[PDB]
Amino acid sequence: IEWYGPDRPKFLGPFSEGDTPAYLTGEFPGDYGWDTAGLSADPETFKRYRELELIHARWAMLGALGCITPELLAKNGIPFGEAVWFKAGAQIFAEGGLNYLGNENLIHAQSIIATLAFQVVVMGLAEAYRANGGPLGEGLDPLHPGGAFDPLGLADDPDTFAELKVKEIKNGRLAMFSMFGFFVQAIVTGKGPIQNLDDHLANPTAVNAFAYATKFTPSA
Amino acid sequence: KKTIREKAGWWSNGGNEKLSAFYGPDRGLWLGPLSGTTPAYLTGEFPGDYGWDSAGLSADPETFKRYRELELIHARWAMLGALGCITPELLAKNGTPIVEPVWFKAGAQIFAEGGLDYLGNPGLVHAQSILATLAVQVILMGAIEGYRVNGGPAGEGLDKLHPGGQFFDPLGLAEDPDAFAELKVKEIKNGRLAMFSMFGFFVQAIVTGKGPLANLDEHLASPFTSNAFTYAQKFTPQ
Amino acid sequence: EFYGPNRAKWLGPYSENATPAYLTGEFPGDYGWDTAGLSADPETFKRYRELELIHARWAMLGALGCITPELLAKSGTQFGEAVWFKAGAQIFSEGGLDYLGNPSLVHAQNIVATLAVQVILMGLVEGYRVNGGPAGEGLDPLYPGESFDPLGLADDPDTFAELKVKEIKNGRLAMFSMFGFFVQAIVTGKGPIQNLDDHLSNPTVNNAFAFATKFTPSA
Ligand code: CHL
Ligand code: CHL
Ligand code: CHL
Ligand code: CLA
Ligand SMILES: CC1=C[C@H](O)CC(C)(C)[C@H]1/C=C/C(C)=C/C=C/C(C)=C/C=C/C=C(C)/C=C/C=C(C)/C=C/C1=C(C)C[C@H](O)CC1(C)C
Ligand SMILES: CC1=C[C@H](O)CC(C)(C)[C@H]1/C=C/C(C)=C/C=C/C(C)=C/C=C/C=C(C)/C=C/C=C(C)/C=C/C1=C(C)C[C@H](O)CC1(C)C
Repeated sequence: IEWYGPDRPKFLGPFSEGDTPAYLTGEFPGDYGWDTAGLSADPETFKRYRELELIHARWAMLGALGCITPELLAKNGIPFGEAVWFKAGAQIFAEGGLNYLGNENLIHAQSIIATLAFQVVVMGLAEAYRANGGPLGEGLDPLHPGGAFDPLGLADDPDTFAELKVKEIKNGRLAMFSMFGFFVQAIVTGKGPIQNLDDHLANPTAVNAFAYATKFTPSA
Repeated sequence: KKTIREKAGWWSNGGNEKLSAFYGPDRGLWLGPLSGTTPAYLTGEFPGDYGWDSAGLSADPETFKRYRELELIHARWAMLGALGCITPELLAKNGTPIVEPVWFKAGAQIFAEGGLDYLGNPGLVHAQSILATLAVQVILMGAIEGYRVNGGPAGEGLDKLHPGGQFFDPLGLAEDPDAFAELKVKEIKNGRLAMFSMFGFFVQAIVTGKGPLANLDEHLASPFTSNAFTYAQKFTPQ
Repeated sequence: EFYGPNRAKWLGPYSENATPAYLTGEFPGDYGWDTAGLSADPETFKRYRELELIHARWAMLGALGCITPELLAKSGTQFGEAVWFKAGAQIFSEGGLDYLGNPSLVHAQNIVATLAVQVILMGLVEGYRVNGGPAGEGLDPLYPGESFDPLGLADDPDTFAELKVKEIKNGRLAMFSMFGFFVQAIVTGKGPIQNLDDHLSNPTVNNAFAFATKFTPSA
């Protein structure tokens, strides 16, 4: 395994030698040679698309975590009102309000306007500092700053920094694909994805996705 | 100058202006005479060039050849779809006992009691499990679609869109240069027509919920009452 | 401001490096927002500028054509169906499509003939946009002039560029408003000035969060 250069692990393996793009060399992390749609021909579109991919990846990682750890954590102990992720916004409208750990003494969140207003105000300057400038650094790598973001300092040697970049982008593409799976298997079942996992593990042959295949057929 | 039998096109030997209307700058365009500025990269050397890149997505030539690949593959898939959507309904109106001949409900036939009878016959396919069907589909399609991009047992160094060797042109219609260049634009025009018609199949299945041949019969019976506008009130937001 | 390298940008004070190098301030409303890089190629930039201004003018025309029957329902003429997402059903009524509630003014019956006359006029006037015609011939396809400006407000080029950036800013606000009309028609089911009447009745409950629950699957 190399993850760079011309002999890299590619998305079709043996079927990837004639498909492989001429604009897609072995430079950037995660380049499996997959631009069959042709959307990275000029390098600044590829730069904005790599930035888009890494930001969507790093958001979908924490999105999958905030998806399954309420449901798993409610399965272990610590019961909630609406433990599933895609009813989790409805806990503001509850008579007891959204709570972080469910207990009544933490936050007492009854307002949706205050939370949304505060997070918009703080993330305006946060994502603006992400775009350019900021007190933690201005002219760094805009996708991989480091410095005031690395208390442990795992970007010391360029070899382990490069392999951390490729496992970052691979875990993030897995998280984006699985978050797409969370999105679609929420709406075809109406039930939680960990509860979908136990439903699949109870009956693998007939409680799979194909039981919900006749659901979306149009009426009349 | 020109006599009557040449204007009808009796003699297929002296036809050299046949590709002049589909290739080169003096070809037909998308808005006809109401399309003056053809995009300067769509020079007409490719089949299906009606000068239409209004959204400008195909200015770069690499993106343009990838979009040409996607267009021809989607064209052939939609051609096979629009032939394979109506023909169960055509054979059900024939009298062959297909039990759910509409295409948008044919996938649920494998969840029946007797499985998936192919032409309504247990002597045919009679597939029960959707799981082994999708498994052999993903194995066979992985092999075929991986052979497609970089060659394989049916041609290795051939063209990625038009191989035409001993396996993909076995009848040999594309031996001639001009006949191949004419049937290329014939192929992509039939494929764009079938892509438009498959989009029509999708929207017609969504908003009506009946068969496309049932939609054709309900438009042939009442054209002015049973148009697309009598189902325009079906997505009103209450 | 509004042109050149020292113009108004989309992040404002935090917009000195995120703006792309190919978005130089010569075209109207160049706030430097190409965060997906889709207009990096100049032909993509020109075609997307054409799509943006045409979508802009169609959106502002659609915004006024959607809200003015609502303001006239406030004013007092009832209408065949004031609600813009139920406005197409006037031609399906028994009395037909009366324009201002007047049965002797339009009284349209056939929706198929309305679509036929509509496509026969609109295909011609949309194909005339590309390569001139009776109005113009070979002008700027985004800013023709000389037949669609009977008053002719494009005299001074500084005021012409000012009106250009004013047009494209009103147009981005208009597509914003039409997207809002689209996604608050489907979640509420009431007209947009009627949603304004709800939000002015009680401002803290008649929000989008009153209807933020209705799109859960729930088996
Ligand atoms: C040699 C065999 C081989 C095959 C068959 C594949 C298969 C694939 N790999 Mg690959 N790989 C292979 C070798 C290898 N891969 C990888 C590592 C990777 C990675 C990291 C990735 C891939 C990805 C892909 C996909 C890219 C093409 C595509 O998008 O399909 C398009 C066609 C389909 C997806 C059809 C299959 C689905 C199904 C049959 C149809 C569904 C029908 C629905 C019912 C219709 C929907 C209903 C409507 C109403 C919405 C494809 C599925 C990419 C991927 O996972 O994308 C999802 C990807 O990110 N591979 C390695 C390690 C180096 C390989 C080693 O040899
Ligand atoms: C000179 C007159 C002339 C006109 C007006 C057109 C018109 C058109 N041709 Mg062209 N052609 C013309 C001459 C010629 N064409 C062709 C050969 C072709 C081909 C091969 C193709 C075209 C296509 C097109 C379309 C390209 C633009 C588009 O996609 O519009 C799209 C927008 C509209 C059509 C308007 C929207 C429809 C409706 C009126 C409004 C919406 C109504 C709904 C009720 C809205 C409700 C929906 C809600 C829910 C959202 C356009 C309709 C392409 C096509 O068919 O694309 C569809 C195409 O592939 N033409 C030749 C032979 C050389 C011509 C010779 O003179
Ligand atoms: C200094 C602070 C400052 C910041 C941080 C921004 C940044 C912004 N400006 Mg701005 N500007 C700022 C000052 C100025 N601007 C401008 C001129 C402009 C213009 C002309 C424009 C902007 C626009 C924008 C927006 C572009 C990014 C975006 O689309 O949001 C992306 C992030 C989100 C959408 C997150 C939304 C928040 C919330 C989480 C949503 C809730 C999520 C849902 C619940 C989930 C959905 C559920 C399911 C069902 C799908 C953003 C708010 C553009 C705009 O308005 O686009 C909309 C625009 O056209 N600015 C000027 C004049 C010089 C400024 C003065 O200083
Ligand atoms: C990689 C993350 C991941 C994981 C762990 C799961 C796991 C699961 N999904 Mg989710 N899903 C995913 C990704 C994932 N899916 C993605 C990317 C999509 C979008 C296409 C979906 C869409 C989806 C729907 C719509 C549904 C599920 C369901 C399920 C459950 C039953 C399995 C099933 O029906 O197959 C569905 C699997 C897919 C559609 C594709 C997933 C990709 C896999 C990893 C590749 C196939 C490998 C497989 C082991 C070999 C199959 C052999 C043969 C059948 C072809 C199971 C818990 C069902 C459920 O809730 O059960 C109760 C259900 O209704 N999933
Ligand atoms: C590569 C290629 C190649 C060639 O070119 C072709 C093509 C095809 C074009 C391409 C492809 C592409 C793709 C695949 C894409 C996809 C994407 C995705 C899916 C994403 C997701 C993505 C996803 C995502 C982000 C998600 C996210 C999420 C988040 C943040 C959040 C979450 C959450 C949480 C925490 C919790 C709570 O309670 C809820 C919520 C709120 C919900
Ligand atoms: C040109 C241009 C130009 C400018 O400038 C810009 C723009 C506008 C962007 C552009 C345009 C574009 C377009 C139009 C697109 C469209 C497409 C389509 C429609 C496709 C289809 C597509 C379609 C398709 C694929 C289809 C396919 C089909 C198939 C597979 C099959 C199916 C089937 C069958 C047999 C039946 C059974 O039972 C089942 C199934 C399975 C269901």
